[PDB]
Amino acid sequence: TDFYTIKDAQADLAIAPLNLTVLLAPYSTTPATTLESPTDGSLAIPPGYKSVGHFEKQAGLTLGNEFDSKDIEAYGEPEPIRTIINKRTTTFDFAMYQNQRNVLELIWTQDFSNIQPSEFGGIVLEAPKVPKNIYYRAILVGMDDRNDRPIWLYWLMPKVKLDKLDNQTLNDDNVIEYKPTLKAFRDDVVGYSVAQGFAGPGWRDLVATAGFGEALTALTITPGSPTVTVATGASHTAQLLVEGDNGINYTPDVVFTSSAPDKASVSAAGLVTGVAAGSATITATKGALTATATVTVTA
Amino acid sequence: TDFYTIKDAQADLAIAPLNLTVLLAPYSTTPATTLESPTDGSLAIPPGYKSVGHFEKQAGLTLGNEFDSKDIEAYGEPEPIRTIINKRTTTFDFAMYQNQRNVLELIWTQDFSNIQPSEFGGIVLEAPKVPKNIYYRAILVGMDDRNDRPIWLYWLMPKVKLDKLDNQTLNDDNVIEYKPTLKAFRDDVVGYSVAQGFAGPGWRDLVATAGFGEALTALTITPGSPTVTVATGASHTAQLLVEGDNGINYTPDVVFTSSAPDKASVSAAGLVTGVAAGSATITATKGALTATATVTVTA
Amino acid sequence: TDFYTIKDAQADLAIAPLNLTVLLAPYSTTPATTLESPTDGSLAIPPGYKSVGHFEKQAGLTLGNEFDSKDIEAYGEPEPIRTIINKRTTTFDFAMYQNQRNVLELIWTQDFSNIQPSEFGGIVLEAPKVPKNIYYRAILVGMDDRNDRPIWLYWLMPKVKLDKLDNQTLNDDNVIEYKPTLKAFRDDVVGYSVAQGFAGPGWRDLVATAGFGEALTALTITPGSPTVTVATGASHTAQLLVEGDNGINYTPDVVFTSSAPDKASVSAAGLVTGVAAGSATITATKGALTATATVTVTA
Amino acid sequence: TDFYTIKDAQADLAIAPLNLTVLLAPYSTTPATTLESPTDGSLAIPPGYKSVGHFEKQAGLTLGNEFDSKDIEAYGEPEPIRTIINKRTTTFDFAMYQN
Repeated sequence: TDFYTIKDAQADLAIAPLNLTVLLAPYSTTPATTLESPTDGSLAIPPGYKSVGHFEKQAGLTLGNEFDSKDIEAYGEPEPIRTIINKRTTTFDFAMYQNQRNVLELIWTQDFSNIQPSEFGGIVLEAPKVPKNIYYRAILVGMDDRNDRPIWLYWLMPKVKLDKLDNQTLNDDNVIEYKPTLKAFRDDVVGYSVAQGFAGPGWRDLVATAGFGEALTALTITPGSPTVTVATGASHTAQLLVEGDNGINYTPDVVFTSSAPDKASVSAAGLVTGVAAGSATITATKGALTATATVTVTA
Repeated sequence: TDFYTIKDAQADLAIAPLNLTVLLAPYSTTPATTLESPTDGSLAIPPGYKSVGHFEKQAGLTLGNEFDSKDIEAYGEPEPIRTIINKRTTTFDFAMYQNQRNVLELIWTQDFSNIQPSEFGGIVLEAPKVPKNIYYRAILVGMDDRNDRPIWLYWLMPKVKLDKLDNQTLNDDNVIEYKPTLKAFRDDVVGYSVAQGFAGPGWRDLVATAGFGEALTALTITPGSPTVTVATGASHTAQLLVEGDNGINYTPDVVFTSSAPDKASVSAAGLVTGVAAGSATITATKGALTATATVTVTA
Repeated sequence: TDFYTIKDAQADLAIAPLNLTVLLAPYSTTPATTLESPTDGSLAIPPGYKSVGHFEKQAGLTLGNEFDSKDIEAYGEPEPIRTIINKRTTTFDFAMYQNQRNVLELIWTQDFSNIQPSEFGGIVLEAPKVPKNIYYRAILVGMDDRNDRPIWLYWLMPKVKLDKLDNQTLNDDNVIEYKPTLKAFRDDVVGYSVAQGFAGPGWRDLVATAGFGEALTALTITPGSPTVTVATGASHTAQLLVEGDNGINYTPDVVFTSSAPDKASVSAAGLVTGVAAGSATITATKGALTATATVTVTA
Repeated sequence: TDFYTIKDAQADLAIAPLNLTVLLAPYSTTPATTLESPTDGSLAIPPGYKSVGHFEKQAGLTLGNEFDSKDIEAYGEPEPIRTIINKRTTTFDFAMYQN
């Protein structure tokens, strides 16, 4: 065995967040559990999460993790017999550009929902008497677009608080930047402080390679031998679902073909409509893996 | 024999009270004899023991022990011929944060059960003209969570009394702390002043190593070969019970398998349900030890 | 039952005296029974109590409690058979900045009410040839401001006397501080030496959880179904009253709505004003609980 | 009213010390009160002040001001109730050439 086989390097698993956005929601909003829609796996932001818009490219977004642990030392032991990690402090910071309501609320620790614009649109936002402890739910979601198969990777922080505010420098040749450092706290209802997740059509290809689940070996068409009506109606169409050995829906990834197009009409998605009564064979093929089903059309 | 073998140090026997809570009950309550539930060994607190809530981390909780002894000295004997130890005084102190009824009753040596809030919820707690002699029942129970197998170690004090009250300091940036020093007395009906106890799955793992009882050398299935009915009914399900030689129930620790899943269905809890008639072998494996039972299912 | 449920820790019951003030009144003043105004529950200080002003933050205010007890010991009993607690001495000390009349009177144990300033406003305060035994009535009231719902917690001492005076240091970079230690005695008329009390909307929120009285389970509209006249007059307006099962007035906490605004107009205070004749339904909602009343307006 | 009228910027009021000199005098000399001659407003150095001559251009002449103050904090007040500024120390440094 040579060195390269042992190394087993997969350049595809390296994910570059080509686009990124941060969505903040008030603490009353139900925290998000996953960003994948149950319908078709598309990106689905839960209601109440509103983005903070553009932020500075050069600084980007910085995530920091810090451990605070106490080690128990016994006599004669060079290394501790037991170490106690109290917490894992997670923070993240960025540099927003936009002077919208939520950004100013975040930086001023105040609720400006009651602020009403004056007769000419002018507003005045007063800093509170003492800073308030306001908690938000944060979704940091980024898209890596490769071969038109995006990978959406996101950080879910169900409870964050404004921990630090950097210095604000005003220049005549630059826009105003707000640079807060937000600390993520533990949330009891969901049981985690920060969660990292992946989703998207691009990630579905790399699920097996990354080591989550089992490698795809066989393809199976879940609807077996369906009967479709020639006449128009609610039961005139039947939707096919293709699955794998590891339990992942591979329908968007497979290619649908019909042996007899007139008897049954199949699309790329997998819908089956029986134009003419008879027997047809619908085959879903992805790579070298093939699944076949038979459709009977009765008028 | 090298030095390490002689030392025979077990780093798993070091228990750190990662979480700690103090529960106080009125003297009329029946004192707790153990915090282990006889049903399944889980942490069960007798009714009437109400917790005091949060308390200061930095101060922590301090246990103190003192001995009062008199030495009988004889002529020509450099050391005493007999030592009469009159009493072992046990005390403990901590700094509570919460301003609830039991805490204020404890610090004020008064019963506030008759205090009713005013029309708008306000209350006034008048200190008694003379401090009262009030006794409580105390439980100091702490959880050490290691690899999701908690160890609950507790101190039971069937008769405690407020002995001292530290100076209280009001600061504009610090919460109000009540710091009582409670002295444990002897309770005649139960027979002790303080009792230290251990419980939990982690202690069940470490009970044999710690030197209490004998080590676990073999397993035994007490139900042996039971009978189970296919038809639904009260006797349709039979619960197994794995026991150790040292008399400790090791059912949660062992792993249950069934030779023929159709004949007899067994779960992690060990319950046998006869889906189909036939003879099956139930195997409970823990570590390198194995127990076997035969279950026959009759239709 | 897991450990957290047994602990049952309420972080909202921790009260931090964000602001604090000490009010001293001459012994002839009627002692304060409570700081809660019976009219609306707001903070109401009885007349004659004049505040001492600012005092040092770093030193803060220190409250100390001491017990004077004697133990009766019998033959063969390691612990005392009876403890006779003679008294509970309470003291409190702080460091005032302001050179008011009352502060200097307190530190000098003299009555300066007859001191008249000279032609240009100068005064001279001669210490008495022998210190006097002067008693005051003291209120130590602090406010914790959380989400604009203050909690006022106070200590009432109906009879205090200057017990100690710390060393006074003069520095060119420090104001002059008077640091007295006042001991609270027993007032025969009210029957106590120190009384701790709580009030405010925040306490009304937390009074049920703290264990005083019973919890709020249902609401009630005590006025029931009132009548209001369209014509202007004394009886034209009728004030509603929302009450809880535990006997606490929850009118500020509930939200008032009117089914038909024209028939009956109700504000946040709950006052029903009959603009137009007709039947309207007034709904008071608090959390998940709701109370309903019917108001009929006759022209 | 537009922004530039409100700003009211006067470029002439910006003074650049094109030439500089430092004159030291012994403590017995009567201190100067003003450098304007009463006769015609010309620059008039009082007697006893002798210049130190050339000094380094790149280093320039650095003036520094430092306040030392103590703030009195009361209970419940986030901001001090009184600030006692003890002193405003002034220093200046330069790199002389002449021996």
